[PDB]
Amino acid sequence: AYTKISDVIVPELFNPYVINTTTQLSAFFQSGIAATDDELNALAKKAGGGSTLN
Amino acid sequence: AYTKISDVIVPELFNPYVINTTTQLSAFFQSGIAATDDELNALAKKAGGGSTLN
Repeated sequence: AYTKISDVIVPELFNPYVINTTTQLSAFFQSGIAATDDELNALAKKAGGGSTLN
Repeated sequence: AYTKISDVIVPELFNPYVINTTTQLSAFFQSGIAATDDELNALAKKAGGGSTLN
């Protein structure tokens, strides 16, 4: 009697993925530890092959 | 009284002469090598010392 929606095939859909982000915002900065200083930039380049420094 | 490169102490022209003549004269040699690694130079010449690098 009716074309009766119970019959015609019904498609589905999809859409492109999106990137979720798990979040705990991490700062705790600036603080210890911060503040580049010199001899630490002496360890930056060699030396600093283990295990010594002061 | 004299030219006195030691008594008026010219640091040039002396210490290198000492070390070289030391190497030639005393032996051993060889046996034992001459001119080992310079990581030892890092051992005496700073930095990296402390108790003896490998």
